[PDB]
Amino acid sequence: PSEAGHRLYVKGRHLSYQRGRRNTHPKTSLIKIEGVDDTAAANFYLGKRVAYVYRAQKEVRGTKIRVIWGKITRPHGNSGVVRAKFTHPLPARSFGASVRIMLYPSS
Amino acid sequence: MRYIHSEETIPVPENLKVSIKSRLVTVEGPRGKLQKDLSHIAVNFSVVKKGVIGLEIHHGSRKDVAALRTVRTIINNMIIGVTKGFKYKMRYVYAHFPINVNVEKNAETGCYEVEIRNFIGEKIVRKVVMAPGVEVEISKAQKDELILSGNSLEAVSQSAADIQQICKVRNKDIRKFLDGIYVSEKGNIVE
Amino acid sequence: GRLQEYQVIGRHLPTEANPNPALYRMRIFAPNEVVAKSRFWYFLRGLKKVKKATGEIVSVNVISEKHPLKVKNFGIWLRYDSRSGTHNMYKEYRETSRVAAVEAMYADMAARHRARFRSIHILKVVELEKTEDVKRPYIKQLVAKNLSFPLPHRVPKISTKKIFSAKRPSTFS
Amino acid sequence: SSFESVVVIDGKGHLLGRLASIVAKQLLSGQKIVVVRCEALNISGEFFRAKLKYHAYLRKMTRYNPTRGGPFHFRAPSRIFYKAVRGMIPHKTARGAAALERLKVFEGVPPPYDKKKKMVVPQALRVLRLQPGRKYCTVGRLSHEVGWKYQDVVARLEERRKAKGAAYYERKKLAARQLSEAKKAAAAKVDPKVSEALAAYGY
Amino acid sequence: SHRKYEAPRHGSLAFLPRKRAARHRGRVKSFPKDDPKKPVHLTAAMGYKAGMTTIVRDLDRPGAKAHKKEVVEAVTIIDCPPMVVVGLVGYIETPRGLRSLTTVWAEHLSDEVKRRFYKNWYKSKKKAFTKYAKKYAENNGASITRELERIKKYCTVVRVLAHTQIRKTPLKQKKAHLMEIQINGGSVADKVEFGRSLFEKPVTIDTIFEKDEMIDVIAVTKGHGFVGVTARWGTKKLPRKTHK
Amino acid sequence: AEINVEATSWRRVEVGRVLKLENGSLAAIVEIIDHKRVLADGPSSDPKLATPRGIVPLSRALLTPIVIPKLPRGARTGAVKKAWEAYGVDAKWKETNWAKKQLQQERRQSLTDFDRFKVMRLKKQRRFEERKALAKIKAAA
RNA sequence: GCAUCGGUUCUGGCGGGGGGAUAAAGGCCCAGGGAAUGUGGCUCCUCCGGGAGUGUUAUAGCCCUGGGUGUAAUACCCUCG
RNA sequence: GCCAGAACGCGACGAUACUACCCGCACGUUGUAGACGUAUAAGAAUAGGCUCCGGCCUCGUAUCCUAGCAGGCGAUUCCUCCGCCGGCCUCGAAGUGGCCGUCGGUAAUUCGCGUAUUGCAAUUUAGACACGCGCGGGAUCAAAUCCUUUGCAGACGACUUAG
Ligand SMILES: [K+]
Ligand SMILES: [K+]
Ligand SMILES: [K+]
Ligand SMILES: [K+]
Ligand SMILES: [K+]
Ligand SMILES: [K+]
Ligand SMILES: [Mg+2]
Ligand SMILES: [Mg+2]
Ligand SMILES: [Mg+2]
Ligand SMILES: [Mg+2]
Ligand SMILES: [Mg+2]
Ligand SMILES: [Mg+2]
Ligand SMILES: [Mg+2]
Repeated sequence: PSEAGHRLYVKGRHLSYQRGRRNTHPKTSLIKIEGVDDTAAANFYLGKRVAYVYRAQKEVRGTKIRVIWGKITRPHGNSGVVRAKFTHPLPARSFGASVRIMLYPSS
Repeated sequence: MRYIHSEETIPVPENLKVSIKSRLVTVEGPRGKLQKDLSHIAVNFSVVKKGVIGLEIHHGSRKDVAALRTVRTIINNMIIGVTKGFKYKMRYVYAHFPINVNVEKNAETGCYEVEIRNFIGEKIVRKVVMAPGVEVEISKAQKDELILSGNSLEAVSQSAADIQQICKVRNKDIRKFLDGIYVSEKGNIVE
Repeated sequence: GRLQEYQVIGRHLPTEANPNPALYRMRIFAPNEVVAKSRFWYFLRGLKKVKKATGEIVSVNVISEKHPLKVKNFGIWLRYDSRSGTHNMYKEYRETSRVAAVEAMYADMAARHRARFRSIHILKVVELEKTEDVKRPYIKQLVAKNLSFPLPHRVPKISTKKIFSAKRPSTFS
Repeated sequence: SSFESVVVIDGKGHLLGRLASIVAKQLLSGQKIVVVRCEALNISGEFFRAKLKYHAYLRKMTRYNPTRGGPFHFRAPSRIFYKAVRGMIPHKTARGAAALERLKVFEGVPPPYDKKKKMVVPQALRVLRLQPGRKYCTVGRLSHEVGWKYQDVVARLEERRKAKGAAYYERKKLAARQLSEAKKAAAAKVDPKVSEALAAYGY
Repeated sequence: SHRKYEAPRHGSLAFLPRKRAARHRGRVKSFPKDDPKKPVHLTAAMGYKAGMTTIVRDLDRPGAKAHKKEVVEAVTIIDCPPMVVVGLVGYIETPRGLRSLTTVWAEHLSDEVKRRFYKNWYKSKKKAFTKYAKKYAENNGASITRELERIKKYCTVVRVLAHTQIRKTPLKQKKAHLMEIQINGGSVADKVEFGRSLFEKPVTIDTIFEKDEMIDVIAVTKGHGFVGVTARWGTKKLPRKTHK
Repeated sequence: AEINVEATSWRRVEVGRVLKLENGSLAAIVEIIDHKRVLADGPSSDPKLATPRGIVPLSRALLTPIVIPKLPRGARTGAVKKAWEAYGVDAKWKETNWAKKQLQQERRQSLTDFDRFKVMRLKKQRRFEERKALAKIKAAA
């Protein structure tokens, strides 16, 4: 019975902040989206919502899981990387962790 | 300056067969089998006619093209040796001390061995091992003569050079002391 | 699309002792018309006693290739400067337009003789009408009869973003 | 691009430096890598040039005490490759240390990683990068000549595992031959119109 | 500037860490390389040092000055009661070196060996191999023969375990010494057959070595304490009027 | 004399060879410029297979197994068009495996969400018959 | 969170107008002139695939010079939405 | 060959009291550089290869799997696919796979009942390893240090010995 999964988002990875060679700006992050490899493909995802979910120690209001919400703003480079802004900047220990790219604001 | 097309040809007698596979050449004839590996050269083989082999190099540099004639001669010698064979001769040269040579055929390895004694009156004894497939023999037509024969020109020539290079005079004027064993004639077993 | 051939006509300013001065015409290869005019005064300064402050430009026109679909052989005469002394050369090219021939020449001189754009004078560009007028052996092999050749060891084109192939690529395309 | 749980790379025929830079970037992104057959890697240029390079490396050592601080010269083929990767990573940071924890390197193919799929990095393959006529060497030969002791042990073990693979390949060929026969017999059995609908869809 | 006159350095850097040895018993770091065409045999033994004495013999060395004349030479005496074989070990080749995968013992062990596994033997319960011995009486010792078959199939180096009978010497010590001795010989099956047939049997030194043979001796040297540079390395003494 | 040679056999660039370009178009070679460039044109009636007259770099082309016989060197567009249609280049190109692969790829990319559901269900019905047949032959060994 | 707006900015697509040799080419048609990396024929050498002569459209075609369709199309530069 | 032996490198073996050990079940008072279909084993050449021997190769742009209350309860219908156990073989590079049997589940076809109200979005609290706790069953009855002693050892610790 129903040997299928339940996935409605696209996978992504947190790479780093916006930076120069020796200066870094945490207010913006760079995200790699799986499967997109050029600027034209990345134009589809402008404006979507991004979620970063993780675990904590204690329960607050019925759970031990927390979220930080954000959105995609503009492309980056020539190879499909994009920029994003979150409500709070990401913790920077998560360089290499995974995020969820929604489809909420559609067409 | 690259050359678009360079080509050479090789005729083949009706008494033998040739096989090429992944640039590995096998020549089969009335006197034995020979093999050669040419996987370090970018060349194209083909069958031009009923009994002619073709060699091609496309878009080659001046340095690259120089190796086309080299490959042709090597394979051609392989055909000649398998159908006629090679034969080198050496001669003893001495002034005062005679040179004594003894030749024995080893049993475990099937090779030939050559021993040299009394070179400029030295007490040490010199020993050289011939390459497999090369046969040595003391001459009976004339004195102080060695005869080396075989199918591979590379094998016969390198073995003959081993004998010549082992006998040297040290700390003397070699324009005056001319003793040694030297190659004097190169030819074929047949004809 | 880097160069075009222009026609430039110039003149000395008319004076009372010489109304109606003579007119001079040159053919200039340049990326645009602003540097076409600057190149004109450079060459004329070396031949006649005229300057830009004592002359004026009469006309500028673009010369287009008459048959940019026919394969041609070209010959070029030039003069250039090395690190010590100046020399004359003659080279040959095979393409479909005069503009294409000059662009190939500029790349060729930079590669083989380290000559910059600022140290080359073009003397003459001529289309060779007869197949007997070909002199250089690297052109002669291209005008041979019944030409044909294969292409061995061709690397297939693979997207950069696709790392981690699951099979060994071939080179027999 | 694709996210995997682990990627296993067959090291035969890859150029040492180019494979090293690609592997380093994957680790910093958050991908786990395993490299096998490190003895079959390649280096461009003649062998004699590679030997002179290592000898210059060997001459460097701490003067006042050779047991501390000094460059420690590892000899195994997998440790030569590991050194090249570590130079392209900020290994003195906590982030850099975590990245190196996602990599494994081996000589030969140890039992965990046979019976598994091995990929290839075409941006670093020798037959696709090097101009024909140039010269190259193998890391396995360089290691043998600077003091690596287990070249023949690995050579004998590799022969055994290839002999087992020949038996496995024989079974795999039989299965394909039967599956093709089953599809032929079942095709003309039943499907009256499913065949044409699938063909129109491209399947 | 350069040193005024030349002189070699004092001492050798090959024996460099001048520290106390890790173990009291000597350690065999290599064995003679194996030849499968020779009969199976042992390659080492152990004994105790008694002292030195003097002998007289006539030399045989053509061309020498003392040819066919008597000479005086010093010798050393080693006390060697027989050894008892207790078990064997197997080894395999890996890309990381040799490692041992099995070892199988004998059914009965003497109190000499069992003292080696203890540091307070006088107040222990002495249960060292009590449960292992029962493996010989279960299923006709199928577990014992299973391990022997494993060595025949995978291993390529076989060694034996042997200990001294220290009660036959005038020493006050009661705890024996134990070591591994490699077997060089025909085949791996032959090595196991030979090694197991020697279980809890004495082996005499005359079956291992013979007369007019060159051998090597491994041991730990005599100990001095904290020593200064003059005696430890052999440096020149400084003048008589040197302060400090 | 016995000679057994096993080596490569490439397709040659020549006057009359038909090339395939990046965007599925076709062209015929009329003149060779260098070892890297060629003058070509394709006068095809099908708007998806036609290309203008011009120079093509050989690095962006593939050699098809089709060669127009006796195409004069340097022939103009009118002469090429006549020989193109007389030989039947369009019909020959449709029978190659390269064309069929392209057609299959186009069909799969044009599937909607409802089509994807139906192709899953249709494959299962064919798969059911496959497993029954495979079990029968394998059981009989 | 969504909808309708204001300020700034990044990025896609579509419809027109003007210029130059009133683009240059090019397809089709008319008239004249040439040759060769010489098509078909004719001759000789090999049947062993072919090669060598001869000469100007034939059973292929190519290059120059004028004219018509034609205020043709398209590229490039500028410009109104 | 010869010296040292990583005090955060590894292997084999002996005996293991204190519920320290083994098995089964059920929980979370917990941790993890970061599950969400975490699905894919030939070797070799690249100026050559694969094969069912008919043929095939730019291209993983592939193949497998994929529907039902986060996936219910019945029927029609089918003999496919999946899993826990048990028995035989097999596996040594850092030990794995295959065959068989019982049992449990199961849209390839076609239907009948149920779904609402989480109120127009808010992580889809779902995996795998470790660790802790509580039961119910089995198995087991050990050593080390101080202390006295030795001198093959020694500044003191440490070391070779005996009780
Ligand atoms: K001094
Ligand atoms: K806009
Ligand atoms: K116009
Ligand atoms: K016209
Ligand atoms: K003719
Ligand atoms: K239902
Ligand atoms: Mg002298
Ligand atoms: Mg000095
Ligand atoms: Mg004093
Ligand atoms: Mg706005
Ligand atoms: Mg007009
Ligand atoms: Mg117009
Ligand atoms: Mg240690």
